[PDB]
Amino acid sequence: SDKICIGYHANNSTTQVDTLLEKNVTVTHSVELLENQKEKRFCKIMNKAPLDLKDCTIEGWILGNPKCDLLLGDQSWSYIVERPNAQNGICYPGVLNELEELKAFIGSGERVERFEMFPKSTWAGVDTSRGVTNACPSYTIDSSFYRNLVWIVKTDSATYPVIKGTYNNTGTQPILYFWGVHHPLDTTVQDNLYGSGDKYVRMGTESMNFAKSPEIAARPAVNGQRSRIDYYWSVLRPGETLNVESNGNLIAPWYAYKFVSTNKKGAVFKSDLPIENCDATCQTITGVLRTNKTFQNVSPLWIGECPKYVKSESLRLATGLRNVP
Amino acid sequence: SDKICIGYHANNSTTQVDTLLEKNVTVTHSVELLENQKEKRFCKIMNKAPLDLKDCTIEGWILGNPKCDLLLGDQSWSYIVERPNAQNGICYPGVLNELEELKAFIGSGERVERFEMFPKSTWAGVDTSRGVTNACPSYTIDSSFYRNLVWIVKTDSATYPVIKGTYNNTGTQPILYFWGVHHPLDTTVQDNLYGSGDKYVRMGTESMNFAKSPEIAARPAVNGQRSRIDYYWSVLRPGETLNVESNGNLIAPWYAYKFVSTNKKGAVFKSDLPIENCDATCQTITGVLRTNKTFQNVSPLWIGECPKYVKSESLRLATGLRNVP
Amino acid sequence: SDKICIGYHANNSTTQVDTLLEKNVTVTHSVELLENQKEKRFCKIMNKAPLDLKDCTIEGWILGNPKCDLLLGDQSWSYIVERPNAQNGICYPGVLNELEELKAFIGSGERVERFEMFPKSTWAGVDTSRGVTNACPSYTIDSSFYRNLVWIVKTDSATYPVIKGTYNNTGTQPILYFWGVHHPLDTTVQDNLYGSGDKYVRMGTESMNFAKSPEIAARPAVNGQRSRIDYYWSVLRPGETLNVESNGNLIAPWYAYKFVSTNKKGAVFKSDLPIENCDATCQTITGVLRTNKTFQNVSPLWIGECPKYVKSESLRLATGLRNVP
Amino acid sequence: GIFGAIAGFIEGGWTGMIDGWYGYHHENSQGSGYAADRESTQKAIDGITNKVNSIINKMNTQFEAVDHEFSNLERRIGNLNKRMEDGFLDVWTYNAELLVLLENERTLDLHDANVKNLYEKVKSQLRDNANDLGNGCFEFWHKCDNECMESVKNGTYDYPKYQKESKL
Amino acid sequence: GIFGAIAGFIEGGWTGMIDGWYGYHHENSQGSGYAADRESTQKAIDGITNKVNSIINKMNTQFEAVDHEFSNLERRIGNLNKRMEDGFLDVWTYNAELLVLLENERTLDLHDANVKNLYEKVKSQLRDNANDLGNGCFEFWHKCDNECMESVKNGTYDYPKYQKESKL
Amino acid sequence: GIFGAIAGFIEGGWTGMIDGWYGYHHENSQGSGYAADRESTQKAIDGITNKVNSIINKMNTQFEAVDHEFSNLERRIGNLNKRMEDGFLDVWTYNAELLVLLENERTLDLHDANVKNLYEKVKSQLRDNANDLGNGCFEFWHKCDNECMESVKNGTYDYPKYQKESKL
Ligand SMILES: *C1O[C@H](CO)[C@@H](O)[C@H](O)[C@H]1NC(C)=O
Ligand SMILES: *[C@@H]1O[C@H](CO)[C@@H](O)[C@H](O)[C@H]1NC(C)=O
Ligand SMILES: *[C@@H]1O[C@H](CO)[C@@H](O)[C@H](O)[C@H]1NC(C)=O
Ligand SMILES: *[C@@H]1O[C@H](CO)[C@@H](O)[C@H](O)[C@H]1NC(C)=O
Ligand SMILES: *[C@@H]1O[C@H](CO)[C@@H](O)[C@H](O)[C@H]1NC(C)=O
Ligand SMILES: *[C@@H]1O[C@H](CO)[C@@H](O)[C@H](O)[C@H]1NC(C)=O
Ligand SMILES: *[C@@H]1O[C@H](CO)[C@@H](O)[C@H](O)[C@H]1NC(C)=O
Ligand SMILES: *[C@H]1O[C@H](CO)[C@@H](O)[C@H](O)[C@H]1NC(C)=O
Ligand SMILES: *[C@H]1O[C@H](CO)[C@@H](O)[C@H](O)[C@H]1NC(C)=O
Repeated sequence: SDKICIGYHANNSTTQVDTLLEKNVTVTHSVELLENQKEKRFCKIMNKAPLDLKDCTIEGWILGNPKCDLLLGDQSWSYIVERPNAQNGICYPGVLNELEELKAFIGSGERVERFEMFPKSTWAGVDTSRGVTNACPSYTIDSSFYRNLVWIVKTDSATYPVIKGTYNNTGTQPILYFWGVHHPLDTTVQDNLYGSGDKYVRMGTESMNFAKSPEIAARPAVNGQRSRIDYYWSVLRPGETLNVESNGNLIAPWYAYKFVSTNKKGAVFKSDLPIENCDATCQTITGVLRTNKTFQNVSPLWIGECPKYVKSESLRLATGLRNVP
Repeated sequence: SDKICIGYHANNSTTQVDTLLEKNVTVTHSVELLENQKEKRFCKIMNKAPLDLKDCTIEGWILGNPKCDLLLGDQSWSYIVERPNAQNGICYPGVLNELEELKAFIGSGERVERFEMFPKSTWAGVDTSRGVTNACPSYTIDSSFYRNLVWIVKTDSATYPVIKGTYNNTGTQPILYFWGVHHPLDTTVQDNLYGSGDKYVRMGTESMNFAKSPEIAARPAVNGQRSRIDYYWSVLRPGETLNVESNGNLIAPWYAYKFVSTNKKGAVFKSDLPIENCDATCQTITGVLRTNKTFQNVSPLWIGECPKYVKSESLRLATGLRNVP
Repeated sequence: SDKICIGYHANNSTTQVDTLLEKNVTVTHSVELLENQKEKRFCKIMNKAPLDLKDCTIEGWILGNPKCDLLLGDQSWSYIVERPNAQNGICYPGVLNELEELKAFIGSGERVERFEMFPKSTWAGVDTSRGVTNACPSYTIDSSFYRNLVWIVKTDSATYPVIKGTYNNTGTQPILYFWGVHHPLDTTVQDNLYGSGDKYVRMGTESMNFAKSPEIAARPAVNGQRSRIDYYWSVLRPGETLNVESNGNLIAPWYAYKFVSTNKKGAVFKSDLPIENCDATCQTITGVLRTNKTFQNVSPLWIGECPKYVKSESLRLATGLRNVP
Repeated sequence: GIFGAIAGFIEGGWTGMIDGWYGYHHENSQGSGYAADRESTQKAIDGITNKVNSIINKMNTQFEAVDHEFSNLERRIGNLNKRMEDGFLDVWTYNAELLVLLENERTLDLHDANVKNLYEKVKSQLRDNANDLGNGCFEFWHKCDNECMESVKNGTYDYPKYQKESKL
Repeated sequence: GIFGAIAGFIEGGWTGMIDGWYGYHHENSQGSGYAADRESTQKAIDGITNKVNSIINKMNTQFEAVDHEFSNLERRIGNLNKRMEDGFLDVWTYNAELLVLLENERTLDLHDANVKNLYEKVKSQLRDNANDLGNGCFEFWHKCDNECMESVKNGTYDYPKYQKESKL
Repeated sequence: GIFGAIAGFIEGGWTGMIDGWYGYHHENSQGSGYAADRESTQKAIDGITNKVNSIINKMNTQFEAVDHEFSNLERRIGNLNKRMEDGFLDVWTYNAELLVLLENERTLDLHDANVKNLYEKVKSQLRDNANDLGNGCFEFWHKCDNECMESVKNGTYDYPKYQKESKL
């Protein structure tokens, strides 16, 4: 007898999906929506390389720790990579005030131009040429200091007079800059470095004012030092002017950075992964994703255009039908 | 031959919906769930009118900038409207401490009663009648000062003695009040205004204490002034008392506000839209919505009872069938 | 005539569910996913009992308010219960700095060992044996002081010299400790207690510095006192050393706590509910849940393994079919 | 269309049937016209209405953005607030948009099903006393007056009464 | 009910059938009774069980609110925390409530489909050897002993063997 | 499988039919083979494609976790950030996982429905000129050449033309 039948496709597929009613249903066609593979490295993004801080922390880099000279100068970066065991940060003991906001501000940038903001001649009648310490060696000298600051002391034969500096930001870019206040371990050291009298550091802008005095005390030794420096940072906006005024204890700004804020998202990755010469469009903290997929279970932290992060092992969508061969 | 058929409704609808399987399906009936229309104005809410700050910022209003006198006194509001180009805020340069928390506190309120907290006679043996400056003009006088503060200076023939004031909040309402500390540009101005000696401003309550001294320095000129004031605010709770004590540099509280905190969510809208005489139940930053719909794509910022905000252009739900005429 | 029919199960169920198309559909079988029952008590968790602060607040407990002696010493807890009307906290008026972060730090712990960090003999040439006040009674004596602090004053016959103390944390556990700075109401009281001269309290660690001076002023009376203490806390990490240095106004650390941080979530429950002798795996702020269900509408605040919190009255899932008997 | 009827082995709808969503077109010697099946129409109206109202009811909450300010030393909390607000916005946009796409698909299937079930109830009454034709229409092998038509619609047809005439 | 069988052209269920969800009522000369179709019943049990367990499994996480305090200078972060917590709460409440409504709808359809498919499997075997009746029952035009009943249920009926008692 | 066809009163699929998802196996005196129904295959491809793209499109946003640090005095906002990030992660994980389970269930039903609807289209043309058999196959009671086969597939069969031979 002549015959006609109605039916449906089957094939050699062993690929399975799950449904609300049933697990492990083999289907003829399907599409995986989740990426789970990564190249365990750091690559360029928008073909701009990341900045590798190597053996420096963000603090050491930006303050100019003498052991961070290979980073010294202008930098452009698609993101920043900080190594978890980096040893060179703050060499002369103390606190960098509002550190977390500093880290966030820098991570929102893409470029810095280093420049001399207050030349040493700014400060009249004081010594700008010692201000060097064994807490803060270079690779070439045992006793040195941050390259972006000047530790001013009195000359041998005179008092520390009132000193003044000013800087007018006539450019179109905000300026990231630093200063400090030295806090000696005792009165003897205070008097050796700055002479007697009530000392003050005052800084001022159209929109910020700062005032501090030394706080003398012997604290536990760190890198040989029982004294401290309180470090500070601020942002001199375009069109603003900064006035500095002190009669003692000033760790003065010297070099600062013209700072360009990205209109992307910026990132600081804390990771030991290697940087290589490769391009990428999607870079997570744990590696690059090369994928057109819409989900990924590699990492929630990334820059570039990445798939959405989820905890799933697999997100496989059936397109064809139940495979019954 | 006699015939009976089964079929379904069709009509003249050209309205479409999307489904998972198909886009642009014309259907016989449907309902739109999203509102995309607004009246571009500000209206009353719970029958209370909004407060229009006009040419003043919140700072100018609440400190009593002399150019903000049309706002002076008692106010009741359902929400506050601050104009983006408002020019009158802090006239004598300096920082209003914890400004963002102040803005948030005021936005949670619905009424203020202005009242004299410390009459000028509170402060013995000083001059309460200059304390006027060209940084801070009226519309009619070129040299004036905030209407809720008193800039106290020493009398010509005497030192500035210790002055004291006290205010006991015997009411049922918290009191919002302000003070300042003047920071002269140099020692000469300090000595002209307050005379010699270590000066202090101390303020105290059952639950807060404040202590500050002047920080003398020449900062960049703003409205003609290289000196600064640090402005402060606090809230004197019912049953609390405030003690003021100073021997110099006090910008004293004068008038303050009995403050009533609202029953629901408050708002401060930064907008150029006009206020009109109309009632509403849903007021967004960009206009009133008069709607029964459940979603809206007009704005995420509102007060009153509004539909949920989403980014969609349309959320049209099919009720009828595919239209096949 | 012989007959065969197709049909379906019915039964005596009166249990209903809702669907998108229809409310109140009686179905043959169903399962309720939401728990709405709780035992209104506090129980042990991971077989560790909670710590009941009874008539003390966290402040009173951890500073050692003399009326909180029944809590004095070592404590282990699965969570903390603070009673809403607890009366014994800070007895001598003033502010405990960073109070909220202190509360959060303590809530992340499970055990404390109280120990003597600075014996009174640490402080040479001063009186460590008054420093007692009527603001701060014991149950036994009308005039006393916090059990973890020492209010040092000068001896009658001498000036208050520089005093120094040091403590090296050689253990494996962080140490939670407290200090204060006394702020007298006037110069007379300053001079009676500490003698003349510029006084300071300095504290220092490898990673923190503190410096403060007294701020003299008469503030409104609280527990009889117009003076204040500023109370402070910090955490001495393993391997860190603390140096204390003062010539006046120090409320010195005396006893402190070796602190063990939980690696679960910790909790501080503010509640009047009774603690009983029962175990539990899921303890909410308003009671224990004993349940295998996946949702609950009892409370969003809990410790242990609890179902997800939702606002629903019921979440009943149909398993069987429409019941038509 | 999933049940196979709407657009369709029943290709095309009826603008002439204005009194409901599903029903019947008849033609006989006494005339012709459209009549809605009111029981299955109303039941579908109630279902769809309930669906619309349940969606509305369950979407009856709002996340509320705030316009608090943040200083230049509060970049981290300011950004946390921004990400959180955009977070909930993207969640609710997704939930609304997808729900609509999914419900629209299912609502069309439901209408398709209801048409199909009408078709099958008629088919089951008429048997070989009418020829199917496979487009939703049934040509009677006998003569079907108006209360014979009304008979089919009300679910009381009486196959035997016309079985003879239909054989011939 | 969407497939049209449960409540229903099969108006009414059977309290007498206690051993499963779907099945058969037979009556013949040798007696009568209710017998569940075990294969389709068990298959549905597995499906529904798996559904229930998948929902439970996918809802097996919790958002955790915290009891932290905020000072009077932290009104903004306190309110941020409040809005965030209420935010997730409203998201999870919606997800749970809507999932239940949607799954309930579909679960009832599933049961409806399974009944319908039993009906159609029988209809396809019996043809004109039985009269439908359109309420789920089939009156045989011949005599159907117990082995003949079992035959219908297990999907082996032998139309020709009775085709011609059914003639008459 | 819900519509009852796939695995199945049509027990088993065809590896031999390689040119589409649904269709026909014929056998006659002039040979035998498989041919896909292109129109229903394509329509399903467009549907499934559109579904896949809509899901991708609606999931085309990302919540972005941030690298920011918090000091030892910022335990509360640090923890707020952690709970918020994990919050959205758990919401999106749930949405993705459940959507896939639900769409996979419905996609298999869709395919089942399309097979069923082919079957019913053929059944409606052939009548008693072919014997069903109830497994998707139709044994013709007459002789069906290749253009008779093409005829069935393209929806043009001519019942009367073979009513003859089907007689015997
Ligand atoms: C399906 O089950 C198999 C065991 O039969 C298991 O190994 C596999 O991981 C499951 N598939 C998926 C997608 O989870
Ligand atoms: C499955 O089928 C395709 C073509 O139909 C073939 O090319 C492929 O190699 C097959 N896969 C396996 C594992 O044999
Ligand atoms: C900074 O420079 C510009 C022009 O060079 C000038 O208008 C402005 O007054 C300057 N400001 C100060 C404080 O010197
Ligand atoms: C569409 O139909 C309505 C009645 O159903 C009628 O009132 C209206 O005029 C029609 N629209 C057009 C454009 O003719
Ligand atoms: C209903 O039947 C169950 C058995 O399924 C029986 O245990 C129960 O007692 C009965 N309840 C009522 C109210 O009839
Ligand atoms: C703390 O103790 C260790 C030995 O346990 C010692 O090596 C170290 O020097 C001590 N720190 C100070 C500041 O003395
Ligand atoms: C404030 O006044 C109330 C009532 O008049 C009184 O009991 C309280 O002592 C007052 N407090 C102070 C510090 O004056
Ligand atoms: C559907 O497509 C039309 C063009 O046919 C387009 O203009 C319209 O915006 C789309 N409608 C919706 C609701 O997305
Ligand atoms: C269904 O309606 C009943 C009235 O019979 C009512 O008591 C109840 O609120 C509803 N069911 C549920 C589960 O809420």
